[PDB]
Amino acid sequence: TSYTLNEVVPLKEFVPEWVRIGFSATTGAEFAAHEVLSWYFHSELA
Amino acid sequence: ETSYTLNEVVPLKEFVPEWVRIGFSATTGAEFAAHEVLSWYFHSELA
Amino acid sequence: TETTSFSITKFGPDQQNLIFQGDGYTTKERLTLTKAVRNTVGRALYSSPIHIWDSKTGNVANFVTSFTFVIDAPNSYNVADGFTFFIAPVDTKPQTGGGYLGVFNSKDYDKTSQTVAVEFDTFYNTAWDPSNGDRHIGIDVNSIKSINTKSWALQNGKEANVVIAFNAATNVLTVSLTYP
Amino acid sequence: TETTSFSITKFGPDQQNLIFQGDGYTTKERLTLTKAVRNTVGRALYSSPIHIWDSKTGNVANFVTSFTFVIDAPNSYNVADGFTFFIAPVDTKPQTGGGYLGVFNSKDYDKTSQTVAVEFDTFYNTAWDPSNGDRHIGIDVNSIKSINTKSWALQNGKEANVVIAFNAATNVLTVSLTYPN
Ligand SMILES: [Ca+2]
Ligand SMILES: [Ca+2]
Ligand SMILES: [Mn+2]
Ligand SMILES: [Mn+2]
Repeated sequence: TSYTLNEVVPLKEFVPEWVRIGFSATTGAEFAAHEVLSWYFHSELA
Repeated sequence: ETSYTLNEVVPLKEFVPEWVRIGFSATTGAEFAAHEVLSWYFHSELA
Repeated sequence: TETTSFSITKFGPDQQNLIFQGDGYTTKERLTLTKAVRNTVGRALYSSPIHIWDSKTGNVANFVTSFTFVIDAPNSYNVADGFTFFIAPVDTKPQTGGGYLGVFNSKDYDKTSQTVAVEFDTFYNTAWDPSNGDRHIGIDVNSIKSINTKSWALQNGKEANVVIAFNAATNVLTVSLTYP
Repeated sequence: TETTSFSITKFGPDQQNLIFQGDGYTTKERLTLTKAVRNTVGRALYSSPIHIWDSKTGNVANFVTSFTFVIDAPNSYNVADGFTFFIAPVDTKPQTGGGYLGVFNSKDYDKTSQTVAVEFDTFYNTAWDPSNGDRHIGIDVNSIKSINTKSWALQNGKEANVVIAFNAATNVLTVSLTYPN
């Protein structure tokens, strides 16, 4: 099954020149295990 | 053209930890020189 | 040109190129952000800062990341709170838990946050989430109130393949989620 | 499977993905390890740890690094001590300066060193260097005495391009430096 979402987000405006990237998960009164099984990343700044 | 080449069998796992940091080092003494790097690319792949 | 790339196909026991925060750890080939335990937070960051834009030149990076993740709740109705992929300042620490997913602190715009996150939110928080009350994908910039959402139906325990890409030429962030 | 890759074609004034030790800094788009000044050391490390082998499987990584560097000396004769690309533990700190190149402390094998380096050595140290006295490229494992060396004629102020490659299938470490023209 597939889900797609698209938005113009001008990153220069909101984030610093240097960033760290990652994953976050939380539980509350109700809960679930949240796991990542593989991760690929690539960026290119001209 | 001029090219200098060197090959050696070095069993890395006998010598370095599983996890490593890579880098450059340069020194001067009584005689000296500037040591500069203009570009750097690195790629590793552990099966 | 500055480029940074990596791939981790299976997470090992001492995944030293990752920084862990909260309860985040690696167990059995997997990065587990959260255990099926109440009221916790877990985050994991890539070790290197990545240069996402440059003020001299005004250039912004193109990037793509893909990951497959699993959410495993005790059943399909009692599920909370969600999971994020985020881009924050280099010194980012966990923010508010629960409904704020460990990445934000309010529904009002906070320029100081400097965090953009793509959320996979499994709990309807009446104060800011879609009125339909459905589970959803959202794009968040400096707030837990998403700028745009898509309803998503959670498949409990199944692996979901996600791709997020940013194109600097048009500034469109695209997120795609597929349960194969 | 784990891969780590990066490229820096122009270094900027706040290269946050490098760790600088000693005098290392970035200037006019270049990574400067030492200025032409006496008795100093400069090092720079990529900030992420890299998984080079695995004890559970015994697999070792394949890797390639390439870089262009410049040695710029006051003249062709008075040049010391040299330059290294190295592979060390994650917590590596500068070791002895001078002819030890900021990376080793001895001419004898030192198992606690855990570093291999490829040196571009511009100063003959009678104690361990190839007796011919020539400048040379060497492969160093846990010692400043190279297991293997090749004479290299330094072209002062000129760009050298090097490729270091490790093939996990043969455990061959290959080093190539080329001067244009
Ligand atoms: Ca929510
Ligand atoms: Ca020497
Ligand atoms: Mn939401
Ligand atoms: Mn030597």
